Amino acid sequence: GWGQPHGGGWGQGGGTHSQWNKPSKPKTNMKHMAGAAAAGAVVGGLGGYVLGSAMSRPIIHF
Amino acid sequence: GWGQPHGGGWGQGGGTHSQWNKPSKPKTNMKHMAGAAAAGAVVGGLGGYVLGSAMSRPIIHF
Amino acid sequence: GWGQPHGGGWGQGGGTHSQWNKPSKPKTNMKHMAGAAAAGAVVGGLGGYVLGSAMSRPIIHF
Amino acid sequence: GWGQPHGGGWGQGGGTHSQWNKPSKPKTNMKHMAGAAAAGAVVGGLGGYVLGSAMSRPIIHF
Amino acid sequence: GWGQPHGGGWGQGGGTHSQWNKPSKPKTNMKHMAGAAAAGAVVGGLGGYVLGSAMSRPIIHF
Amino acid sequence: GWGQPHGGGWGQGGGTHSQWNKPSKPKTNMKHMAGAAAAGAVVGGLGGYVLGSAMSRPIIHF
Amino acid sequence: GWGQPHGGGWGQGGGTHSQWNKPSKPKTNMKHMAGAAAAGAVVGGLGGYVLGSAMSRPIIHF
Amino acid sequence: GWGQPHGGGWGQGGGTHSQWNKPSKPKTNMKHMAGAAAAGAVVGGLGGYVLGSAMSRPIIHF
Amino acid sequence: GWGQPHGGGWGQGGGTHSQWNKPSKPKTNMKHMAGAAAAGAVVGGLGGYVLGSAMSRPIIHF
Amino acid sequence: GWGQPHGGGWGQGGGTHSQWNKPSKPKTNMKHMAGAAAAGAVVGGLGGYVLGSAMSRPIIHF
Repeated sequence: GWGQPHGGGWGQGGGTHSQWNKPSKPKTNMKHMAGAAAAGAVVGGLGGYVLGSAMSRPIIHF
Repeated sequence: GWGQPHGGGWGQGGGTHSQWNKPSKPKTNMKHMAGAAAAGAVVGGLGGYVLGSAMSRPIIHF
Repeated sequence: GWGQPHGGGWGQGGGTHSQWNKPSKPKTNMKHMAGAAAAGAVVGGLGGYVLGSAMSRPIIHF
Repeated sequence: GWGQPHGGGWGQGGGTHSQWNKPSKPKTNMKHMAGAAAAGAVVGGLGGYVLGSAMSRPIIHF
Repeated sequence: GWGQPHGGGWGQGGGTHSQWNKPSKPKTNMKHMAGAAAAGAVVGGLGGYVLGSAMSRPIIHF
Repeated sequence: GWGQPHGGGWGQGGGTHSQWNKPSKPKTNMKHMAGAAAAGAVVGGLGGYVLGSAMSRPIIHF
Repeated sequence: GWGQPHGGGWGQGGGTHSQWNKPSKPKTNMKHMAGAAAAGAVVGGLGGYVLGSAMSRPIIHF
Repeated sequence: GWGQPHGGGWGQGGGTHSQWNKPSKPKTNMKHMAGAAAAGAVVGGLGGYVLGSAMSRPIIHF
Repeated sequence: GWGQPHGGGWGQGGGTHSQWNKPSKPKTNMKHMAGAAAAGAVVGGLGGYVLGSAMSRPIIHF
Repeated sequence: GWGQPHGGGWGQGGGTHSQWNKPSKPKTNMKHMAGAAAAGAVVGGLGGYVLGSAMSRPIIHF
């Protein structure tokens, strides 16, 4: 048996938090993958207080 | 048996939070994928207090 | 047996939260995918206090 | 057995929350997909206090 | 049996936190992958208070 | 017995609050007075978020 | 017994608060007074977030 | 017994707070006074986040 | 017994706080006074985060 | 018994705090006084983070 409980309220409760994000020409070319890929939290841009949870049992056959 | 309980209220309860996000020419070209891909939270733009959770058991056959 | 309960009210109850989001020419061209793809919360634009949860058991055959 | 109960009232009850979202020429063209894709919350524009939940058990055959 | 419970409230409750992120022309070309790849939290852009957790048992056959 | 248990946090919780005060030539005079005098909060200038409490049982014998 | 148990953390919690004060020639005269006088919080200037308390049992026997 | 247990941490928690004070020729006079006088917090200037407490049982015998 | 148990750590916790004070010719005269006088916190200048307390039981026998 | 147990570490915890003071010709006079006088914190200058306490039981026999 699996399981992943998460506890109570989070979040900013204090001072100052500033985030600037100015990339110029980011490129990400991907091709020809084969298998599965799990991930809890993927942040390719700008994130703050992002919680993610993933569960997977995939069966892939060729 | 699976399961992922999440607890009570999150969210800002404090000071200041500012987010600027100005990319110029981000490019992301992907092609020729094969298998499954789970994810809890995908944030490609701008996010704040983002909660995500995924559960999946896929079967893919060719 | 699966399950993913979520608890009570979240949301801003504090100070100041500002989000600017000005991409110039973001391009995302994807082609030739094959398999399933789960996701809890996908945010490609601007989000705040976004909760999402997905559940899937798909069977794909070729 | 499945099930994803959500609890009571959420929402802003505090200070200030401002969101500007001005992309210039975003392009997202996709083609040649094959299989299923679930998602709890998809926000491609501007969102705030968005709750989504999806359950799917599709069978796709070719 | 697996399992990964998490702690209670987290988040800024103190002083000042500033993050600038201005890459010039980051490129990431990946191709011809073979197998599974799990990850807890992938941050390719800008992140702050990002919590991720993934559990996966995939079976891939050729 | 007695007691005035003030409680709770208070203060500005968002919004705009402007206070102006330009009296020309205010005056006040009290020549002969005698006896007790107790006040909770007395404001002669601007004020603002002001809390005050007083508790007095004097004995005066002429 | 007696007692005024103030409590809680207070103060500005976000927003704008502007206070202006330009009295020209304010005056205040008191010539002959006699007896007790108790006050909780007295402000003749700006003030702002002000808290004050007082407890007094004088005995005077002119 | 007596006692005024002030408690809690207080102060500015984000936002803007501007205080101005430009009186030209304020005046004040008190010629003949006699008796007790107790105050919690007296502000003749700007003030700001000010806390004060006073406890007094004088016995005056003319 | 007596006692005023102040507690907690306090002070500025983020934000902007500007205080200005330009009185031109303030004055204050007191000629003849007699008797006790107790104060918690007296501010004749700027002030700022100011805390004060006072306990007194004088016995005066003109 | 007595006792005023101040506690906790305090001070500026992030943010901006500017204090200005340019009074032109302030004045103050006291000619004839007699009796007790107790104060917690008295400021005539800028002040700032100031804490003060006082305890006094004088006996004056004219």
